Amino acid sequence: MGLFDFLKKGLQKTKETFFGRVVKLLKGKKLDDETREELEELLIQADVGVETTEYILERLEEKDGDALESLKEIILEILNFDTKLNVPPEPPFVIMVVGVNGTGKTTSCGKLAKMFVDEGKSVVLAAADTFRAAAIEQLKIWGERVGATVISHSEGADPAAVAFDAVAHALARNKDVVIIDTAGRLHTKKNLMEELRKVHRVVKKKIPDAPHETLLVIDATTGQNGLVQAKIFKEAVNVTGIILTKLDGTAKGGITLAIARELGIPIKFIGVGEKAEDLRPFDPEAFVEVLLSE
Ligand SMILES: [Mg+2]
Repeated sequence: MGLFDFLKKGLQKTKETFFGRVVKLLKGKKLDDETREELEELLIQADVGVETTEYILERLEEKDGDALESLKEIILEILNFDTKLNVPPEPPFVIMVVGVNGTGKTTSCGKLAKMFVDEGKSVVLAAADTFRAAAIEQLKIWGERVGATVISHSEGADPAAVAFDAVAHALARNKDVVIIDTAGRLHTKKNLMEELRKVHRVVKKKIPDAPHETLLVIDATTGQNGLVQAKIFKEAVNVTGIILTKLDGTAKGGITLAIARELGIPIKFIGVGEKAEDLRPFDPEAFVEVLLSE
Protein backbone atom coordinates (compact mmCIF):
# COMPACT_ATOMS: atom_id res chain seq x y z
CA MET A 1 2.31 -2.77 -1.00
CA GLY A 2 0.00 0.00 0.00
CA LEU A 3 0.75 3.72 -0.09
CA PHE A 4 2.42 3.87 3.38
CA ASP A 5 4.41 0.64 2.94
CA PHE A 6 5.79 2.02 -0.32
CA LEU A 7 6.90 5.20 1.37
CA LYS A 8 8.39 3.24 4.32
CA LYS A 9 10.47 1.26 1.79
CA GLY A 10 11.32 4.55 0.00
CA LEU A 11 12.43 6.36 3.14
CA GLN A 12 14.06 3.53 5.21
CA LYS A 13 17.64 4.63 4.69
CA THR A 14 16.77 8.34 5.05
CA LYS A 15 15.09 7.67 8.38
CA GLU A 16 17.72 5.28 9.67
CA THR A 17 20.58 7.59 8.83
CA PHE A 18 19.22 11.10 9.41
CA PHE A 19 15.49 11.71 10.04
CA GLY A 20 15.26 9.40 13.09
CA ARG A 21 17.77 11.81 14.60
CA VAL A 22 15.59 14.77 13.62
CA VAL A 23 12.54 13.17 15.21
CA LYS A 24 14.41 12.40 18.45
CA LEU A 25 15.82 15.96 18.49
CA LEU A 26 12.58 17.85 18.10
CA LYS A 27 9.85 15.64 19.52
CA GLY A 28 8.26 17.40 22.47
CA LYS A 29 11.00 20.01 22.20
CA LYS A 30 11.06 23.82 21.99
CA LEU A 31 13.67 25.08 19.49
CA ASP A 32 16.57 26.63 21.40
CA ASP A 33 20.02 27.73 20.14
CA GLU A 34 21.64 24.32 20.70
CA THR A 35 18.75 22.43 19.06
CA ARG A 36 18.81 24.84 16.09
CA GLU A 37 22.53 24.39 15.47
CA GLU A 38 22.24 20.56 15.76
CA LEU A 39 19.19 20.43 13.42
CA GLU A 40 20.93 22.67 10.86
CA GLU A 41 23.85 20.31 10.82
CA LEU A 42 21.57 17.25 10.44
CA LEU A 43 19.51 18.72 7.63
CA ILE A 44 22.62 19.79 5.73
CA GLN A 45 24.07 16.29 6.11
CA ALA A 46 20.73 14.91 4.83
CA ASP A 47 20.94 16.87 1.51
CA VAL A 48 18.16 19.27 2.37
CA GLY A 49 20.53 21.90 1.06
CA VAL A 50 21.56 25.40 2.18
CA GLU A 51 18.54 27.42 1.09
CA THR A 52 15.84 25.01 2.31
CA THR A 53 17.60 24.22 5.59
CA GLU A 54 17.66 27.92 6.39
CA TYR A 55 14.03 28.44 5.35
CA ILE A 56 12.99 25.58 7.65
CA LEU A 57 14.94 27.04 10.57
CA GLU A 58 13.48 30.51 9.97
CA ARG A 59 9.93 29.04 10.00
CA LEU A 60 10.59 26.93 13.13
CA GLU A 61 11.72 30.05 14.93
CA GLU A 62 8.18 31.48 14.34
CA LYS A 63 6.53 29.05 16.83
CA ASP A 64 6.95 28.09 20.52
CA GLY A 65 5.17 24.71 20.56
CA ASP A 66 6.26 21.12 19.73
CA ALA A 67 9.05 21.64 17.26
CA LEU A 68 8.51 18.27 15.51
CA GLU A 69 4.85 19.09 14.92
CA SER A 70 5.89 22.51 13.58
CA LEU A 71 8.45 20.88 11.32
CA LYS A 72 5.73 18.58 9.88
CA GLU A 73 3.61 21.65 9.03
CA ILE A 74 6.60 23.41 7.37
CA ILE A 75 7.66 20.50 5.23
CA LEU A 76 4.06 19.93 4.13
CA GLU A 77 4.00 23.59 3.02
CA ILE A 78 7.29 23.13 1.01
CA LEU A 79 5.68 20.10 -0.64
CA ASN A 80 2.27 21.75 -1.03
CA PHE A 81 2.03 21.77 -4.86
CA ASP A 82 -0.42 20.35 -7.40
CA THR A 83 0.85 16.85 -8.30
CA LYS A 84 -1.77 16.09 -10.94
CA LEU A 85 -0.93 15.48 -14.59
CA ASN A 86 -2.01 18.17 -17.09
CA VAL A 87 -4.29 15.92 -19.24
CA PRO A 88 -5.77 17.83 -22.23
CA PRO A 89 -9.53 17.64 -23.07
CA GLU A 90 -8.87 15.68 -26.28
CA PRO A 91 -6.28 12.94 -26.80
CA PRO A 92 -3.54 12.47 -27.27
CA PHE A 93 -1.92 13.44 -24.00
CA VAL A 94 1.75 13.96 -24.84
CA ILE A 95 4.40 13.60 -22.06
CA MET A 96 8.05 14.37 -22.79
CA VAL A 97 10.45 12.72 -20.35
CA VAL A 98 13.81 14.37 -19.90
CA GLY A 99 16.91 13.98 -17.71
CA VAL A 100 20.41 12.61 -17.69
CA ASN A 101 21.21 9.08 -18.75
CA GLY A 102 21.47 6.57 -15.87
CA THR A 103 18.72 8.12 -13.72
CA GLY A 104 15.96 5.64 -14.71
CA LYS A 105 14.38 7.58 -17.63
CA THR A 106 13.67 4.57 -19.78
CA THR A 107 12.39 2.56 -16.84
CA SER A 108 10.19 5.49 -15.87
CA CYS A 109 8.74 5.68 -19.42
CA GLY A 110 7.91 1.98 -19.16
CA LYS A 111 6.42 2.27 -15.63
CA LEU A 112 4.28 5.31 -16.66
CA ALA A 113 3.05 3.42 -19.70
CA LYS A 114 2.03 0.57 -17.37
CA MET A 115 0.25 3.02 -15.15
CA PHE A 116 -1.84 4.33 -18.05
CA VAL A 117 -2.57 0.95 -19.60
CA ASP A 118 -3.85 -0.32 -16.26
CA GLU A 119 -6.19 2.70 -16.21
CA GLY A 120 -7.28 1.41 -19.58
CA LYS A 121 -5.84 4.07 -21.86
CA SER A 122 -3.91 3.44 -25.07
CA VAL A 123 -0.26 4.34 -25.04
CA VAL A 124 2.41 5.12 -27.60
CA LEU A 125 5.99 5.18 -26.45
CA ALA A 126 8.47 7.17 -28.55
CA ALA A 127 12.07 5.97 -28.71
CA ALA A 128 13.66 9.41 -29.11
CA ASP A 129 16.87 8.56 -27.32
CA THR A 130 17.99 7.75 -30.89
CA PHE A 131 21.73 7.29 -30.57
CA ARG A 132 21.61 4.62 -27.82
CA ALA A 133 20.75 1.20 -29.29
CA ALA A 134 20.53 -0.20 -25.74
CA ALA A 135 17.85 2.30 -24.65
CA ILE A 136 15.85 1.93 -27.84
CA GLU A 137 15.89 -1.79 -27.17
CA GLN A 138 15.00 -1.28 -23.49
CA LEU A 139 11.97 0.82 -24.58
CA LYS A 140 10.86 -1.94 -26.95
CA ILE A 141 11.11 -4.43 -24.00
CA TRP A 142 8.80 -2.22 -21.98
CA GLY A 143 6.33 -1.66 -24.81
CA GLU A 144 5.60 -5.33 -25.43
CA ARG A 145 5.69 -6.14 -21.71
CA VAL A 146 3.23 -3.47 -20.60
CA GLY A 147 0.97 -3.42 -23.63
CA ALA A 148 2.08 -0.26 -25.48
CA THR A 149 2.99 0.63 -29.08
CA VAL A 150 6.56 1.85 -29.65
CA ILE A 151 7.59 4.26 -32.34
CA SER A 152 11.21 3.96 -33.21
CA HIS A 153 13.65 4.32 -36.02
CA SER A 154 16.88 2.38 -36.51
CA GLU A 155 19.68 3.68 -34.31
CA GLY A 156 20.97 7.12 -35.31
CA ALA A 157 17.64 8.63 -36.31
CA ASP A 158 16.65 12.25 -35.76
CA PRO A 159 14.83 12.28 -32.39
CA ALA A 160 12.49 15.07 -33.44
CA ALA A 161 11.50 12.93 -36.44
CA VAL A 162 10.79 10.06 -34.07
CA ALA A 163 8.85 12.37 -31.69
CA PHE A 164 6.94 13.89 -34.61
CA ASP A 165 6.13 10.41 -35.94
CA ALA A 166 4.95 9.11 -32.61
CA VAL A 167 2.54 12.00 -32.13
CA ALA A 168 1.30 11.92 -35.71
CA HIS A 169 0.64 8.15 -35.27
CA ALA A 170 -1.17 8.57 -31.95
CA LEU A 171 -3.23 11.35 -33.50
CA ALA A 172 -4.14 9.48 -36.77
CA ARG A 173 -5.23 6.42 -34.78
CA ASN A 174 -6.93 8.32 -31.91
CA LYS A 175 -4.45 6.97 -29.31
CA ASP A 176 -4.73 8.22 -25.69
CA VAL A 177 -1.16 8.87 -24.52
CA VAL A 178 2.25 9.51 -26.04
CA ILE A 179 5.32 9.19 -23.82
CA ILE A 180 8.53 10.47 -25.44
CA ASP A 181 11.86 9.13 -24.07
CA THR A 182 14.62 11.65 -24.86
CA ALA A 183 18.40 11.68 -24.92
CA GLY A 184 20.38 12.59 -21.81
CA ARG A 185 24.02 12.49 -23.00
CA LEU A 186 25.90 14.90 -20.70
CA HIS A 187 29.21 15.92 -22.37
CA THR A 188 27.49 18.43 -24.68
CA LYS A 189 25.38 21.22 -23.08
CA LYS A 190 24.46 23.36 -26.07
CA ASN A 191 23.73 20.37 -28.34
CA LEU A 192 21.43 18.61 -25.83
CA MET A 193 19.64 21.90 -25.15
CA GLU A 194 19.03 22.38 -28.86
CA GLU A 195 17.92 18.71 -29.36
CA LEU A 196 15.43 18.85 -26.49
CA ARG A 197 14.07 22.19 -27.66
CA LYS A 198 13.67 20.72 -31.14
CA VAL A 199 11.67 17.72 -29.88
CA HIS A 200 9.48 20.07 -27.75
CA ARG A 201 8.84 22.37 -30.76
CA VAL A 202 8.28 19.69 -33.41
CA VAL A 203 5.35 18.02 -31.69
CA LYS A 204 3.47 21.37 -32.06
CA LYS A 205 3.47 20.76 -35.81
CA LYS A 206 0.78 18.19 -34.84
CA ILE A 207 -0.55 19.40 -31.49
CA PRO A 208 -0.05 23.06 -30.37
CA ASP A 209 -0.39 22.42 -26.55
CA ALA A 210 1.98 19.35 -26.68
CA PRO A 211 3.96 18.30 -24.68
CA HIS A 212 1.23 18.74 -22.20
CA GLU A 213 3.66 17.57 -19.50
CA THR A 214 7.45 17.65 -19.54
CA LEU A 215 8.69 15.42 -16.68
CA LEU A 216 12.26 15.63 -15.49
CA VAL A 217 13.69 12.48 -13.98
CA ILE A 218 15.99 13.15 -10.97
CA ASP A 219 17.78 10.19 -9.41
CA ALA A 220 17.64 10.68 -5.61
CA THR A 221 20.92 8.78 -5.20
CA THR A 222 22.74 11.59 -7.07
CA GLY A 223 22.01 14.07 -4.26
CA GLN A 224 23.10 17.66 -4.87
CA ASN A 225 24.77 16.83 -8.16
CA GLY A 226 21.48 15.69 -9.54
CA LEU A 227 19.95 18.97 -8.44
CA VAL A 228 22.73 20.91 -10.20
CA GLN A 229 21.97 18.91 -13.35
CA ALA A 230 18.27 19.54 -13.06
CA LYS A 231 18.79 23.31 -13.41
CA ILE A 232 20.25 22.57 -16.85
CA PHE A 233 16.99 20.86 -18.01
CA LYS A 234 14.99 23.84 -16.59
CA GLU A 235 16.93 26.09 -18.98
CA ALA A 236 16.40 23.76 -21.91
CA VAL A 237 12.61 23.38 -21.78
CA ASN A 238 9.59 24.19 -19.64
CA VAL A 239 9.65 21.39 -17.12
CA THR A 240 6.26 20.93 -15.52
CA GLY A 241 6.91 18.09 -12.99
CA ILE A 242 9.55 15.85 -11.45
CA ILE A 243 9.86 12.01 -11.31
CA LEU A 244 12.12 11.40 -8.31
CA THR A 245 13.60 7.91 -8.77
CA LYS A 246 15.59 5.50 -6.58
CA LEU A 247 14.44 6.99 -3.30
CA ASP A 248 15.07 3.73 -1.43
CA GLY A 249 18.63 3.48 -2.77
CA THR A 250 20.11 6.28 -0.67
CA ALA A 251 19.77 7.99 2.68
CA LYS A 252 19.48 11.21 0.66
CA GLY A 253 15.70 11.44 0.70
CA GLY A 254 15.99 14.92 2.13
CA ILE A 255 16.93 15.97 -1.39
CA THR A 256 13.17 15.89 -2.04
CA LEU A 257 12.88 19.12 -0.05
CA ALA A 258 15.83 20.79 -1.80
CA ILE A 259 14.27 19.89 -5.17
CA ALA A 260 10.79 21.25 -4.22
CA ARG A 261 11.98 24.56 -2.77
CA GLU A 262 14.95 25.25 -4.95
CA LEU A 263 13.37 24.40 -8.35
CA GLY A 264 9.76 25.29 -7.76
CA ILE A 265 8.47 22.42 -9.89
CA PRO A 266 5.84 19.97 -8.60
CA ILE A 267 7.15 16.45 -7.70
CA LYS A 268 4.61 14.28 -9.46
CA PHE A 269 5.97 10.78 -9.08
CA ILE A 270 8.37 8.94 -6.87
CA GLY A 271 10.08 5.61 -7.55
CA VAL A 272 11.05 3.05 -4.97
CA GLY A 273 12.82 -0.10 -6.06
CA GLU A 274 12.65 -1.86 -9.39
CA LYS A 275 9.07 -3.19 -9.64
CA ALA A 276 6.81 -1.61 -12.32
CA GLU A 277 4.30 -0.86 -9.54
CA ASP A 278 7.06 0.96 -7.69
CA LEU A 279 6.52 4.23 -9.64
CA ARG A 280 3.74 6.07 -7.90
CA PRO A 281 2.05 9.37 -7.74
CA PHE A 282 3.64 11.56 -5.11
CA ASP A 283 1.54 12.09 -1.89
CA PRO A 284 3.03 15.00 0.07
CA GLU A 285 1.02 14.42 3.27
CA ALA A 286 1.88 10.70 3.37
CA PHE A 287 5.56 11.43 2.64
CA VAL A 288 5.87 13.76 5.59
CA GLU A 289 3.90 11.46 7.87
CA VAL A 290 6.35 8.62 7.11
CA LEU A 291 9.48 10.85 7.13
CA LEU A 292 8.74 12.16 10.60
CA SER A 293 7.21 9.03 12.18
CA GLU A 294 8.81 7.78 15.36
MG1 LIG B 1 18.26 5.51 -17.88
